[PDB]
Amino acid sequence: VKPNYALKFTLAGHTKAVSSVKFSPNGEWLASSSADKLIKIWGAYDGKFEKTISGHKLGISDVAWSSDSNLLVSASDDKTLKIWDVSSGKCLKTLKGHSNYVFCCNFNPQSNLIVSGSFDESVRIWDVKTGKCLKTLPAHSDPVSAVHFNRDGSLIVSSSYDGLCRIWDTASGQCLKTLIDDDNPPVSFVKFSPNGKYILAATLDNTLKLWDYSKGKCLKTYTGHKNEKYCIFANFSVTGGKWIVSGSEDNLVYIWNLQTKEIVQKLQGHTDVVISTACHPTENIIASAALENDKTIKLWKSDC
Amino acid sequence: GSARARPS
Repeated sequence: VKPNYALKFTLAGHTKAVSSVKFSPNGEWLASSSADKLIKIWGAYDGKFEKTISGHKLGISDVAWSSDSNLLVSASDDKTLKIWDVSSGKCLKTLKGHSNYVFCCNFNPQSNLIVSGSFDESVRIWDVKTGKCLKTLPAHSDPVSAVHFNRDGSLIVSSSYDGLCRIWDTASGQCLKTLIDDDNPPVSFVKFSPNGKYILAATLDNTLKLWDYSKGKCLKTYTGHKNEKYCIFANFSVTGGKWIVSGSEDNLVYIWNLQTKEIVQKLQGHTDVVISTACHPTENIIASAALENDKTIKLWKSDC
Repeated sequence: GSARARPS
């Protein structure tokens, strides 16, 4: 079986590169962040623009939703994160403390914590209610490209240009595991699998790898796309067939069969690096978004 | 701009 993703909507309106797109956990919305300093919210099923959220002083590199779909957190070149009330558009808190661009961010499932990574080579864990920085982890020796909580929030995975993926204990802040491979190419993206047993890691040698992080074994590799320069989001697609989904520097979305590692589809239509993809929580829908020469988000749908 | 939209 192969999916048959077809283009349904192109969402225009950002005036600079789009940096990240994420579906709300309840499925109703897509949020996008951009180098144009804005977050935009779009209807996930009709592509209709809903609203613009503003207040960062420089461009945004990431955005993430709380579990109840009511809050967003954004990570900006202005060295802060902001927590937003989606319904009002209001900035509830500004998280200050990183000393360089904030690159990546995520809520835990409970959504009482935010995790961030930054060009300042640290990982920070913040209290959502108060905005206080609870812990600063001296996590890496180079910019931190991704941070993600596992399904019960007890672990954080982090990746960095220093070539390392690390697993952290949320409560204690200690490093539980360091993953290294080959000649330590920069690690540009990492995230846990939905069941929390694996991590998917991108490296800037045109390669994605699925790891059993506790056993420290590489179970799968996904290749054939182009990824040498940018921190491109990748995804597990689980609503239909079990796929790996990633953007690419050759302007395509790649979809692989997770078990066989074969490419099952390439989605054409963007005109710049596809920096970000996201998979809808219940329907076979992909969101994709691209950099400066494109500036659009595309919504794709498959029968499987 | 934003760091993620710039190449390394």
